[PDB]
Amino acid sequence: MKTVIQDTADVYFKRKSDGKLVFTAEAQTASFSQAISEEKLRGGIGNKPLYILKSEKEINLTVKNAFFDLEWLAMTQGSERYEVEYRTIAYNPDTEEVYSDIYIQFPNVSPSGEFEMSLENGNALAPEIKFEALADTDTDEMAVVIEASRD
Amino acid sequence: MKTVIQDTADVYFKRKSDGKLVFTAEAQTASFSQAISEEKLRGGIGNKPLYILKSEKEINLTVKNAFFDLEWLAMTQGSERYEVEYRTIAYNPDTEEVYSDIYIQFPNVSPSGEFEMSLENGNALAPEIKFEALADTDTDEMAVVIEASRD
Amino acid sequence: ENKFITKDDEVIDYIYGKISPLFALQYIRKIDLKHVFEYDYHFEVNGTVVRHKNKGFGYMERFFELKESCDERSKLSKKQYERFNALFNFFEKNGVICMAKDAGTLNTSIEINSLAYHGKYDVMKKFIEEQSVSIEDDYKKAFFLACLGRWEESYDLYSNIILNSIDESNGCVYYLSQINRYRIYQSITQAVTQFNGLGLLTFGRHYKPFTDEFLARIEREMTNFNIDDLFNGMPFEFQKKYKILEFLSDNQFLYDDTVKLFELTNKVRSEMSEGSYSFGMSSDIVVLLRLYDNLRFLYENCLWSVSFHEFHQYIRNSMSLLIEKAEYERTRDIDELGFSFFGKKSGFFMEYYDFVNISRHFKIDDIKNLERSCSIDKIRFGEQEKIEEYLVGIAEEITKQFSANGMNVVFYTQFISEAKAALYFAKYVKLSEEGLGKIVKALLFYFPERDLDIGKRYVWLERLTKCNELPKSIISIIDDFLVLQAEKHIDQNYSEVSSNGLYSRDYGALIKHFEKNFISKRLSEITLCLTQDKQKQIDFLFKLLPLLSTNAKSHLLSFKSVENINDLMNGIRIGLIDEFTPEHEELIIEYLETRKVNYIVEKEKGIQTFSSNDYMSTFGIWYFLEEINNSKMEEFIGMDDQYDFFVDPENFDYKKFIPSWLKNYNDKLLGKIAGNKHMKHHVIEVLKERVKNSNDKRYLEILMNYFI
Amino acid sequence: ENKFITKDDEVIDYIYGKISPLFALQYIRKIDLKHVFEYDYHFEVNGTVVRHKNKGFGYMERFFELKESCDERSKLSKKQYERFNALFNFFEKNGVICMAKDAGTLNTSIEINSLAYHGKYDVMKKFIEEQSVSIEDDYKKAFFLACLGRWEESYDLYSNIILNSIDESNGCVYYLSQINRYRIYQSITQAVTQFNGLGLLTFGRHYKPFTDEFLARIEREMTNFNIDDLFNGMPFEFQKKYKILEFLSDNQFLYDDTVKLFELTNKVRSEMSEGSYSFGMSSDIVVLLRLYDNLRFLYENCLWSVSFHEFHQYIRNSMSLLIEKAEYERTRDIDELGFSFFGKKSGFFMEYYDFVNISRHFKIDDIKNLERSCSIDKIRFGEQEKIEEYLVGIAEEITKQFSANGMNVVFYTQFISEAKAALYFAKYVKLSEEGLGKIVKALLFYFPERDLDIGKRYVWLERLTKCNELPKSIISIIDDFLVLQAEKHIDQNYSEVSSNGLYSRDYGALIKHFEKNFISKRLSEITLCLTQDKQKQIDFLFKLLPLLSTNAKSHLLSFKSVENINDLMNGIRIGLIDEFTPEHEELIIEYLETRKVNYIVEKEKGIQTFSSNDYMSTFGIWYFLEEINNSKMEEFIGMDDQYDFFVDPENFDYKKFIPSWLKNYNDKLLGKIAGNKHMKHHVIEVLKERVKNSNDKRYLEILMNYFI
Repeated sequence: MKTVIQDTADVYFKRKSDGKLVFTAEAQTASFSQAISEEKLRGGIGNKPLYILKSEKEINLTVKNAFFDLEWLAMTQGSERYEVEYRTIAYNPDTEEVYSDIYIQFPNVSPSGEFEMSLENGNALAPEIKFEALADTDTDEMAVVIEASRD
Repeated sequence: MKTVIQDTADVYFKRKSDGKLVFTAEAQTASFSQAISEEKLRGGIGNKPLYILKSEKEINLTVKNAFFDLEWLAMTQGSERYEVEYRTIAYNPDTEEVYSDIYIQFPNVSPSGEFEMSLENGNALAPEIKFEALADTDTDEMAVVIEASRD
Repeated sequence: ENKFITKDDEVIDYIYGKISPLFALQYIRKIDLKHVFEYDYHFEVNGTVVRHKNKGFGYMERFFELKESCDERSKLSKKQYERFNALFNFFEKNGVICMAKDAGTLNTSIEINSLAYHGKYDVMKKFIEEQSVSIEDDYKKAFFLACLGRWEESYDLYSNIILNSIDESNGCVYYLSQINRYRIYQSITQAVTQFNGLGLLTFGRHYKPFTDEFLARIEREMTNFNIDDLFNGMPFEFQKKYKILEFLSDNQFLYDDTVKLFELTNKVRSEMSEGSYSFGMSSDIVVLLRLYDNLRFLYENCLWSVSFHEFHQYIRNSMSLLIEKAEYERTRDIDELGFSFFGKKSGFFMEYYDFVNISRHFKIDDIKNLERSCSIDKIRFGEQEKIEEYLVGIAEEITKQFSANGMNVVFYTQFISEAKAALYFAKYVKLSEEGLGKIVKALLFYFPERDLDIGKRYVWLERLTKCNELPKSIISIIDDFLVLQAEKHIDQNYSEVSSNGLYSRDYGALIKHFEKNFISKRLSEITLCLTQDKQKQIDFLFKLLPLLSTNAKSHLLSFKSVENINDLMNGIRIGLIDEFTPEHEELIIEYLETRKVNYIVEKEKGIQTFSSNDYMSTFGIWYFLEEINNSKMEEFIGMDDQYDFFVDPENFDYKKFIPSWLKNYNDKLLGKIAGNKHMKHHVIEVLKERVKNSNDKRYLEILMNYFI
Repeated sequence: ENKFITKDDEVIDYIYGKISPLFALQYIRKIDLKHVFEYDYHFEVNGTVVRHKNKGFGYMERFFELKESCDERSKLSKKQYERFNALFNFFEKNGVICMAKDAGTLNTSIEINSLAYHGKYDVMKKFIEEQSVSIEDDYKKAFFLACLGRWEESYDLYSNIILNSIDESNGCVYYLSQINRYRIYQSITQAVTQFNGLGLLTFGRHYKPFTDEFLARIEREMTNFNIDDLFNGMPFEFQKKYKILEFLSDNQFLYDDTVKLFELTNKVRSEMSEGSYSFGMSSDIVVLLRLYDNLRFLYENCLWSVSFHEFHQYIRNSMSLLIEKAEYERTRDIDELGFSFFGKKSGFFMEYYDFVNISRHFKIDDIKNLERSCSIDKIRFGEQEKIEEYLVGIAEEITKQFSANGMNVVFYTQFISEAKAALYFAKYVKLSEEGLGKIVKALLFYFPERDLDIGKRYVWLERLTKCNELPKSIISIIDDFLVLQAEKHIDQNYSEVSSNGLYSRDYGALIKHFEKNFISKRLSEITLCLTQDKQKQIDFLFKLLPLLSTNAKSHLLSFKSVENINDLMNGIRIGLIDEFTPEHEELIIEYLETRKVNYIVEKEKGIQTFSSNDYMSTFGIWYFLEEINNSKMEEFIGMDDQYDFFVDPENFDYKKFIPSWLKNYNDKLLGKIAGNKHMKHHVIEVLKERVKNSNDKRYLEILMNYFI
């Protein structure tokens, strides 16, 4: 009651082309990073055009609790690029009441981890796992977000 | 033989009112750290100020030794200032030959030792002792340099 | 051994079997609970637990289930019901709450109950005088004897308890009795050398706090003491119960706790350079919790490592990262959801305990590094009433020690490092009237002159008025220090040594800067009685010409004289000289010819020097501000780097420019050069380079406000 | 004992007895010698020695005097003369030069000779294929197998040595092999667990490198073994001579040295905020000398502890500090003394020995961390000839593994990180024309798609074109690459991927960004036979338009993707459209209308969007600069902030402004914005605020060069 405060999150990871759900739920570190940039890649053009708005852009995500699954892990035991739903709750600061929940949806996912902890002293499981937001050429990609609190 | 190269110097304290010498063969850490700033002062009245030169300024020093002087440390064991002189040499980069001696002097010193350097393991002496550029209101003081390399 | 755990009643017995021996401690650290359970579980710093190496019944899961089942708690006999209550109240004090799978929102408490922590020196002096009752009370006093500095009878008491410990058959005290004998011995050995080597130069004398015979005893007792084997000599029964307490023997107890700050600071330092977002507990709260998991162990149980420099290292870097993380979290950008993630912040509210944390274990230099990076003024201060009681407490203690003839140096060894940083961080708080009264009376008079020269006392006393006013009561206190200074200015060899060069005049100037029409009364009285024969007091008096009666000033008219460069500057320091007569200019040129005669002589001698308070810097400043239009001054071009930049913008070399001048210059002076056409462009470039390449924020501020 | 030394030659007989048993070991950390001599002398990393606990004869001080004195060496007997030469051969190999009192200008040699460090993977297969002629060669062979990723064949040979190492008087091999064997098993524990959980989906399949029977056996032998007691179980004789390895049994040793880097790291950063200098051995060179020592001792003794994450942490943070120290050394302010003491800056030169370090131990996210805080372009990279051999060592090693059918997947986790990171770090080294033709070929064709999406590959090939131009050989590899990705792009579901959204569109841009007249004979052959009904093939090479022949262009302008809005912007991105017609503008209005209706549905559902293909920001920019004269744009004010920042600047709410957008903006847009009245008086304020608050330099480039 003195000084601390914590909150909660949740991570859902899913596989395209099937109702399978092969992953965890509860991001301990839950680190998410998004950034934009540019360079001199277009350092020279024929002029009289307009733009391309490259911006590079990138989406880096992470989760760490493990316990992926047993049924679907066994089913895969014997390359849709996967998709993500992120659910978070938001409360009104004036009243501190639970009224809004957040949906986060990245249609394309990419599993790419540094496949060697090799830690000199054994850990308590928790294999942190990082995430790169994949994307095709067609349309949208990245995310669409939904919001609760329709009170 | 491949890459590193190091150097050394000489440290020389002195208590005024008499030829009191105390010295270290080396100044290893030698954390010499000037500073110059200004934050706020003056009332901003009288139309023409006609001046404004307060330079505050602050100085420090450091030295390493285990050689406090054999004789009068114990003589007093059983406040006339502590002026110190830093002397070293400089070489021409083109020839790399020792051709110049660098002298450093301070007119009136005051050791400001935080008398709580107790630690949790037996250290190899290394009594880091700190001085400060102390000055009266007469004139000059602070710092002065002497240079060889007449050739 | 744990493969026969199946019964509900036996589960309570099992947790009773292993956790009960630790009740003799006021508290045991949270994460270390894995040692007691043979790595069966993993105890997170938040307190909740995740299965680690359990191959059978989760006996910890059942106890948490029993927590929420009021009916099942009634299914235990009065004994086993009492067995749970002892375990339960043990689980609320220790910060463990519930199962991780069921962990919702956890609001852990923080409380350091040690009286030594709270700067309550005076009540503690009465506690020792009370009669001892129990064996543990003796150990508690064996600590309090040390915190005050009485390292002599602390050791003698420690030798007393170890003889008395075994008779009651108490194990925890005996182990922690011996450690505080070796560490305090270490506190004894390094002080005696410290007194002899530098202490002789420090205090001007070879003061002795320790009797010669006593030193001979302690060395004999602890000469062949190797602290590694100590936990290996205690019997098997002890070695089975308190296997958690083993780390405190060797020095690994601060090595296991500083690495997990260094790997953690790497992530926090990494995360501030990516624009990343983290959910739930950020990387920073782990540091804050671990600091407060640590502050309890070494103070509730009365360990003596609170003064060693290795622990001063640990609080130094834990808060430093957190204050960093409070700076960066105050300023960065988002697209849309960045605030939608954790749409609030603690703001690093710095609470009353956080002020004890930095006031104690920092040095005057270390705070200054933090001040440059993290803008502490922008961080909010909490509990502005408890924080007074520590400041008034410290000021109260200063008056007791030094107004009375008694100062016991071992007390002065620790007490002064904390006392300094206590009153440096007193600026940022909105103080009360009585605190601003007592503290200022404390800092001016009894606080030692050595550790705080007459110069820097300006830097602290003036520093407190930034966020605090200057009431009449505080005006009375400050004017009194002048009266004492007036009874002091009859010495024959005093010079008012300082590393700042602002003297007893400037404190009075601080009064007038707030209360301009505050004509001094007593300083006038000292002036009138004085005569010309004894005139050392002139130098202070004319320097404090700002405050005087009209006749007292008229006394200074016929009295006093002006014939040199300090009379000019000190007279100009108050603005009395509104213009320079041709006679005054002749005095100026007379100075210059001597320096030029000096300049050629040393150059012929191949010698280069830097004058400290060289007014030649100012002599150039006068010409540039239309102060003096004398054409003869051009004969002294080329000797001083600062001087040449002013006189001849046409024929001056910009390679020798130093970027530090454009810091040290007045609002009006920078404008005139900013208005000059010759050097604006060349001033701009060397200024432009340094803001781009470097991180001195003051260069950034100067360039936009004036030159743009 | 030592006080009872007596005569001159009794010293060498004593030194021999302590340092010779270490001759079985190869290279001994200069600081680790304090253990073997009972802490008698303290060992400085700079190569000097100073008495700590000695009170008898100086058995070390006479030894160095004999080293200097020549006539004294002849006075010894032939054996003692040999014994001195035996000891003299050791110290010069260790770098312990002389005593501190006679310390001169020391230049210690740093020479790491392990073949693994040089990464000559070819030779390790050559040496191993041989019959052993010593127990030593067997163990030196047992470490080469673990470096190659062979974690199974190593175990059997690791088990061979333990049985053969008992029937002789040498505990060196027995103690070192068992450390490795347990370290191969602990690696066997993680990879097997790491493969099972995330390895099924990481590689696209489940790969079981380790056989079931081997997995059962390891879980049988090691299940009742605790490493902490390994040193205690050895004979009393081994506990006496080899006290220089007891820290190595446990992982306290990297903790005790990783914690030590914290104090220096604190000192180095502490030395930065004050602008301090350093005479003698600076605090930063202490890290430089300490860093190689922990390196060679493990690389030259083949201690398997070298390839662990905890090890990577200590060398990741060490070099970040020096590169920072160099970065600060370059930007020092210079006030009045630096030139005389340090003129003609002797910068920290990035030798070959500094390149294997960064290439091996940093991950790809970590090097990007160094970029935003270290201008690593300025640092000189010397010894550029030897950089080529290890680089071609990489670009040749990658070709072997992924061309052949067999991939040693255990090796794939420890190494693909290395090969990944190295070719990133080639953009600060001048590569020869021939050597580059091997780098570019490995990077494009056979480097797997998994760890480098086709979008990310350009970013890698584009960095090698900074420090080196485009020789006509290089285009020959990009030439076949496009003709490889296009022809594979004939299956109807063989889509591409990206992590930049690049695809093959911008590969041609790099070509024409250096070339002008590439006609790409193969591309003409492809299109010359493309009949019809290949939509995916059509759209793919349509945006390669700058690199087709004249007849291919006209023939493909026929039956081309019509004007569809994706094709419209891409057709512009190839230069097909130079001006917007009303037909072109008419299509835009659909998208503005199409986006609006979905927005109304979105608002009812409370759904927002952040799409990769957001052209909304683009449409407003075209409208600001008069490209689209259609006046219906104002109807679409209020959906996206970047839209209504440009379309209606006069009525724009600049509070909403997000200052990140300015980074994507180009100078041509940053100039016109600087001219517009309705967008000048607020953008200036936000820019000043962020530069004062954060170190984003790109803001300062924007603020100074354009907005001022």
